[PDB]
Amino acid sequence: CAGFKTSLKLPNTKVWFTEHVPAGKNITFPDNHPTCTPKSTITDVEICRVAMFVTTGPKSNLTLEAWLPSNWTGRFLSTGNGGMAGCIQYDDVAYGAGFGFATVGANNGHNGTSAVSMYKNSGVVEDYVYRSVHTGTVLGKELTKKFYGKKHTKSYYLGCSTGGRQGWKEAQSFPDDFDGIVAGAPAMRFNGLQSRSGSFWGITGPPGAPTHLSPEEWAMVQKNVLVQCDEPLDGVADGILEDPNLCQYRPEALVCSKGQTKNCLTGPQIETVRKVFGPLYGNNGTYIYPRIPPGADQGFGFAIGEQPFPYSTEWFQYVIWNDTKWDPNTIGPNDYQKASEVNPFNVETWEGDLSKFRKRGSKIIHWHGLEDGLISSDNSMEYYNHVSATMGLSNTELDEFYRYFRVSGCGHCSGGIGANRIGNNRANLGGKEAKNNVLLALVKWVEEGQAPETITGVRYVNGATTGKVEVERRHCRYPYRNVWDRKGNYKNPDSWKCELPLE
Ligand SMILES: *[C@@H]1O[C@H](CO)[C@@H](O[C@@H]2O[C@H](CO)[C@@H](O[C@@H]3O[C@H](CO[C@H]4O[C@H](CO[C@H]5O[C@H](CO)[C@@H](O)[C@H](O)[C@@H]5O[C@H]5O[C@H](CO)[C@@H](O)[C@H](O)[C@@H]5O)[C@@H](O)[C@H](O[C@H]5O[C@H](CO)[C@@H](O)[C@H](O)[C@@H]5O)[C@@H]4O)[C@@H](O)[C@H](O[C@H]4O[C@H](CO)[C@@H](O)[C@H](O)[C@@H]4O[C@H]4O[C@H](CO)[C@@H](O)[C@H](O)[C@@H]4O[C@H]4O[C@H](CO)[C@@H](O)[C@H](O)[C@@H]4O)[C@@H]3O)[C@H](O)[C@H]2NC(C)=O)[C@H](O)[C@H]1NC(C)=O
Ligand SMILES: *[C@@H]1O[C@H](CO)[C@@H](O[C@@H]2O[C@H](CO)[C@@H](O[C@@H]3O[C@H](CO[C@H]4O[C@H](CO[C@H]5O[C@H](CO)[C@@H](O)[C@H](O)[C@@H]5O[C@H]5O[C@H](CO)[C@@H](O)[C@H](O)[C@@H]5O)[C@@H](O)[C@H](O)[C@@H]4O)[C@@H](O)[C@H](O)[C@@H]3O)[C@H](O)[C@H]2NC(C)=O)[C@H](O)[C@H]1NC(C)=O
Ligand SMILES: *[C@@H]1O[C@H](CO)[C@@H](O)[C@H](O)[C@H]1NC(C)=O
Ligand SMILES: O=C(O)/C=C/c1ccc(O)cc1
Ligand SMILES: [Ca+2]
Repeated sequence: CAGFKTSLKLPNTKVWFTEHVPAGKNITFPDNHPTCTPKSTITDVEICRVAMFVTTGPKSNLTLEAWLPSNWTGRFLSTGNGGMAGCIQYDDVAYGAGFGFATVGANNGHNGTSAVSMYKNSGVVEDYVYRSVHTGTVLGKELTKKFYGKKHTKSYYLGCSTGGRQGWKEAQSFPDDFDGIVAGAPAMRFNGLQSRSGSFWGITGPPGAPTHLSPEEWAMVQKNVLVQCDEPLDGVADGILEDPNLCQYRPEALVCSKGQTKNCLTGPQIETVRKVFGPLYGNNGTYIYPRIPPGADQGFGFAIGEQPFPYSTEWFQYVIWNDTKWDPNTIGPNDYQKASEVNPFNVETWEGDLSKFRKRGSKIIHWHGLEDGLISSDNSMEYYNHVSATMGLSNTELDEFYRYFRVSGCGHCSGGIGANRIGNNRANLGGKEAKNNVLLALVKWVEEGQAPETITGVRYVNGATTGKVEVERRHCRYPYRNVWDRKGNYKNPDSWKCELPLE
């Protein structure tokens, strides 16, 4: 480990340091960009921490780390990124190491949560779109070989949001990198997601505009969504929409009457909720991106709040229009069209043809929280249906290599009020068996050939990190719907059945 510092020679790579770290230690990241998170993480197992610098071109480069466990299963795991960052997901790297995966993570080609480094620098864009995760996986596999004296057995990827788009970019365009992929809440159709996310500030206008809803007005809308769409459509008043596809919300239920001004929506605010819970279309009637589903309150206030959305604003300024003065206030169809046409390095990540991934025997667990208000879960079932149409494969054919799990009462990669903890990361960690942990479910599918039918999530007593299970639920693979039996305790998973009517 100490000596690896000098023996490890990787192409275009400077090894800064190596570091023995024992089980238990609060590893600290004093050189992490100020905007990056977290500032430390616990390793539950003993590792060699390898910190590299990798040159991807004349003015582009990664920071890559490998955390290599003393007790190695033979497995390699890549992690991925978040937002427009910029930041190694150290908690995911620790998560991986903790299960005996030799785990890598890179910073996606720049430091920090801003995409300003992308401006007039397509190599930094290229590392963001595909080249950081890919390159990290190649060198990851190389150095894993050189440290242990043999080749990894199976290659895995784990990522969420931006990291979920990165997982799909791998299945779509780098199919040999990974034998197994968990892709969470993926930021795929990425230009459409930036257009969708940017569009909300144009729809609402600023604070005090007639069209604008305060945070308290949005929470009033969400309460009225549960009145219309919760118990009436799934039979269980848990504040969780088990299948938002059945919910078409009517904001006119809240219309202000003669001289009512409080606890109600005006005409312009009703138009705003209809647009936010509606699809985005553009020039010549071209479809851009689905609605935010009703009930999806988790992370809702990031793009739909009191100021313009940073991720979309920087994309349009730095990457699409190359104009630091582009104004998020006047976003419109010409923007959505230009982003689709520029589409750097095919960051759209909307390829339907998974031939090569399927054929080599690779498996992908796709999943999305139904309570996610930052990345619409509707975009994920549109991708599944796109794959089915493009490849000419029914859901039962796709079941062989690609399953997509709709997790009710789960937010953006974690949180939410349901049985959300499916084991995609530490924050969303539940149990540690294949049936209730998506990373072990991926290992079991790749290694044993036992595909997940359902993925189990749990909520602990009082929404705590651990303890007695209060709610457990077997989340359904699309296009199955979770159906309550109308008799059993709704908190008992045995009270529910994943259903797909064929007659
Ligand atoms: C700010 O600075 C920036 C940095 O310099 C600068 O960015 C550069 O901007 C230019 C544009 O100005 C970029 O060039 C374009 O790149 C696009 C992306 O190409 C990547 O991805 C596509 C895959 O994406 C499409 O397909 C997938 C499905 O597979 C979908 O999921 C996607 O949504 C997407 O589809 C939309 O667009 C398609 C067209 O490609 C449509 O057909 C489709 O229906 C969807 O609407 C890959 O295919 C690309 O791979 C190819 O190229 C790489 C090399 O780059 C190869 O290695 C690889 O082998 C492939 O050959 C790539 O990965 C391209 O889509 C885009 O292509 C069009 O324009 C060029 C001409 O310049 C044509 O040759 C090409 O045929 C495409 O033409 C169609 O669309 C245009 C409008 O975009 C029409 O004008 C034209 O008529 C044509 O349309 C008609 O025919 C179509 C079928 O042929 C039909 O489908 C249509 O309906 C229509 O009839 C173009 O190359 C460049 O990448 C940027 N560079 C960087 C580094 O970012 C930026 O401009 C600056 N900003 C400014 C100045 O404001
Ligand atoms: C994006 O963000 C990432 C991080 O997230 C940035 O990566 C960080 O990048 C910087 C480069 O800008 C890296 O810093 C380099 O690290 C090298 C290793 O540093 C370590 O060792 C240093 C030297 O240590 C010895 O010598 C000092 C005094 O010089 C003694 O005090 C000390 O006790 C050590 O003594 C030992 O060795 C000497 C011989 O050298 C013997 O004489 C002794 O007997 C004894 O054996 C030390 O200064 C430091 O604390 C570290 O331990 C270093 O060589 C080089 O100078 C430089 O500082 C970070 O490693 C890197 N971090 C990570 C995790 O990647 C990235 O740059 C940023 N990117 C962009 C583009 O902005
Ligand atoms: C890494 O790329 C960034 C962005 O262009 C640049 O500022 C930096 O100088 C590059 N690093 C090296 C050592 O070439
Ligand atoms: O990774 C995340 O948590 C979010 C990603 C994201 C990227 C662009 C958007 O417009 C919205 C969300
Ligand atoms: Ca319900």
